[PDB]
Amino acid sequence: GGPPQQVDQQETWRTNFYYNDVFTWSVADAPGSILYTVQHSPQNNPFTAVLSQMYAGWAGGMQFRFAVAGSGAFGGRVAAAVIPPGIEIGPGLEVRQFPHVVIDARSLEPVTNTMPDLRPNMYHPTGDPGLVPTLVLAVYNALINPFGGSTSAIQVTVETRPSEDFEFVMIRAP
Amino acid sequence: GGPPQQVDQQETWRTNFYYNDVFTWSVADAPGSILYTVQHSPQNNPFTAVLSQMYAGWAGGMQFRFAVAGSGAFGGRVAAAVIPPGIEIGPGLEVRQFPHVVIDARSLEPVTNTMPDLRPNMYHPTGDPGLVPTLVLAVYNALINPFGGSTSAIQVTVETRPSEDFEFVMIRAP
Amino acid sequence: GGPPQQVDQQETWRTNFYYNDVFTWSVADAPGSILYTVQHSPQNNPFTAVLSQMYAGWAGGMQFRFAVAGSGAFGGRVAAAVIPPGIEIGPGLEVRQFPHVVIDARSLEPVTNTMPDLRPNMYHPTGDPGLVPTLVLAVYNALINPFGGSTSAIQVTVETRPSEDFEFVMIRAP
Amino acid sequence: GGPPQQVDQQETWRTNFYYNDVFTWSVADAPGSILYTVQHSPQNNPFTAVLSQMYAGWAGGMQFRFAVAGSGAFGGRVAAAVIPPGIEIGPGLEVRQFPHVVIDARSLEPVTNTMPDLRPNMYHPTGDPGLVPTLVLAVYNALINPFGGSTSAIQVTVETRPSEDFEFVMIRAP
Amino acid sequence: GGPPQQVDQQETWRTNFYYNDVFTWSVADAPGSILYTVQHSPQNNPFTAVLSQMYAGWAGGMQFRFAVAGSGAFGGRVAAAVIPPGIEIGPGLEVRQFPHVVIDARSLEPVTNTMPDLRPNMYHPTGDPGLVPTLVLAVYNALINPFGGSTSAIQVTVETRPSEDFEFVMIRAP
Repeated sequence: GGPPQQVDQQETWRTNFYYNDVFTWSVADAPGSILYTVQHSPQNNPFTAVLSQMYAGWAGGMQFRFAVAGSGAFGGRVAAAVIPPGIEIGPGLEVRQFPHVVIDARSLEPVTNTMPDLRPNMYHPTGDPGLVPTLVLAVYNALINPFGGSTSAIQVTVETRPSEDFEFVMIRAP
Repeated sequence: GGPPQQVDQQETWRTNFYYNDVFTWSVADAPGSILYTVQHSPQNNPFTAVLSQMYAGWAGGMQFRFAVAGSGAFGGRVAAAVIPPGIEIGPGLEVRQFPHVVIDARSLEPVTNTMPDLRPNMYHPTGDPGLVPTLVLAVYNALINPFGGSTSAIQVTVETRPSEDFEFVMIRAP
Repeated sequence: GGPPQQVDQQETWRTNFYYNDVFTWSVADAPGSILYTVQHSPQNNPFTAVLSQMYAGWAGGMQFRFAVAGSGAFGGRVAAAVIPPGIEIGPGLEVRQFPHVVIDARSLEPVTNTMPDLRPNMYHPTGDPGLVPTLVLAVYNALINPFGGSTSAIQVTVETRPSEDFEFVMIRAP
Repeated sequence: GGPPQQVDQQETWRTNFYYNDVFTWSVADAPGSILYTVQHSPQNNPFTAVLSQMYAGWAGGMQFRFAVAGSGAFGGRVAAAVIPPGIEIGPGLEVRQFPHVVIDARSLEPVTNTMPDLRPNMYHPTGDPGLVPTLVLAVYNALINPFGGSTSAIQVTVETRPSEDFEFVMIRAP
Repeated sequence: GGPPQQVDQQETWRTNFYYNDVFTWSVADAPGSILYTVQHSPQNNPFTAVLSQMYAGWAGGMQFRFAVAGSGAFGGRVAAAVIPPGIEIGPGLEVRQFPHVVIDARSLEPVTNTMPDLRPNMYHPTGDPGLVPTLVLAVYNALINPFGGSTSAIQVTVETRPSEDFEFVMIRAP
């Protein structure tokens, strides 16, 4: 591999969180189900996406932040774990024994989970990255609404940020 | 330009927040809509407004503070970003990839956003300021009321303050 | 004037808050109305009242503390400002551009506002104090109850305390 | 009272003289008469006037400068004294035994008289200032024109400036 | 912008005053009228004019000197202020509250007024300078001739000099 090419962190991007995706959390979800399966790719942050268009190859982790738009009178948690590569993702993947964080439905402050680059190589090529970690937001205790009515489908907004070790390795035609 | 003319910060004004405007947040708002579009002008703080009557020309940023008058059983967030000048403001302006802050509906403490003076020049003339930043309070996750009733139109009060770099440059007839 | 005569602060009184008055906050209040207009007098703390019976003349500020007995599912704020003497108090007194504090309806911790002695003289005589500041608790965003029912008239309890600069000047017949 | 709120003198205003009033000096004036009776108020300098609109209460003196638009072939002087408050102003007020300055009719350079804040209190309220000094420009030796003709009514222009101790004490609605 | 290109002041030009314009002062002028409205341009000093032919772009102020050719038996003053750009120049422009200097009709020594470069940019282009200050010589107390006769139209000669901060930025075809 080559030298790092996104050094000098203080550059707005990689120091601030930007929107990645939004997923809905339902009351009728079974408490072991899987929502928001995402893969370690540079197509999560848009500035990271356009510099991955610029560069050939990337390395380093990505910092994920979850903001829940739910009322204070809600219950149930979400479990977020960084699944190792090589482990099959699907039904029966029990998430709660991985190193995980707990995200409340009535959480005022956003919960941040660091997703490192668990890779056998130095870098992931842009055309074919190879073995990459997977971030899984499995439910930990289902949503409970003690009211009854139309409000049963609150949603969580995922915010993303490159970490301190994220950097591109080789430049190419943008 | 000339020297700064509102040095020695500790002067009550510019160290305390004062009311600027109030806007309403509705349940039926689409979650990408725009509320409270404001422009970087000295006609936001009243003491700043009367010294802009006193002086000719101004420079430096302004500190914005938002206080949400909503119940603890509300959901949904607000996104506040400082839009650069030169960028058109309207429908389709996607705010969530700008450097932004997240304001909860059930936030106990007020959320403060610093709006810097992004200017090509040294100062903005009072008659014609030129290129100025724009503060946009776009919605991030719509309001959800799990009750049903007359309460669907809570409102947010904007408080304003000159920053540490705000200062007037030239004096004129007040 | 004479020397200070309530030095050595650590004396229980002036270091602890004691009850002064209680006022009600209604849902149907207009959001610019005025509740709890109080005047800078020693007849706010009872120990201060009986030493004002003891002494002739007083100086120094008073520390005001507000405890709101409201539910966590309430909205709306209260604005507390120390109005300067010489300024007329009534309808149309816009409070939000004075140096103020914001008190939530669902505030867990009491909000404390320091009310200084803004006086032209050294001391205020007990018989006629002269120009004194006025503490005004104007509403900032009206009360919103998303339930509907009998609960619309929550109340706030004012607690008072002499400040660090409060002291009596001359002794007389108690 | 409160802290000073117009510290850091070097601010153009209070370091430069600005026009206040103009009064005429006639040949036929009796040599003990009184022209230009002014009172110690912030409505003498316009920047001081608009910050007195901004603030509530003021303290400190004001620096007065007189520029006489008279020929070099004129005679007679003007006497400028700062009359203490409590002293009645009218006919019979003999000015020449107060601490005074002498202003010539043919004076090339402007004559500056410092008018201090002779006050019993800490500050003067904006609505009612109380006891204030009075600047009286009494004549010392009447105008003599050795020519004879239409030129007998030369005029003096008063210029004003806040002094080093002038400062506002409390802020209010501008 | 580029580096300064008229450094090393001691070069005769910019250290000595040279003639710019001459204007007449009449007895029948109203005492608020405007004479000699000039604009901040390099076409005021002739050496500055030919190096502005040499160079492309300029910055820095200009030092203005006024020599009045009037008798010692004349009265009335002239007021010279540097009007900020953005302020409209015409009838009703009250000059006496700008930072100004007072020029006597019988002044032996010339009165010098420094006219700084109040600009939003780094430099003024030669083809289009943009926002520039304006020097206005408004009358302060009208001319009075106590004689009566043909002498009522004395004139003032303006002398100009580049200041210490005046310098050109970019060279072009002279």
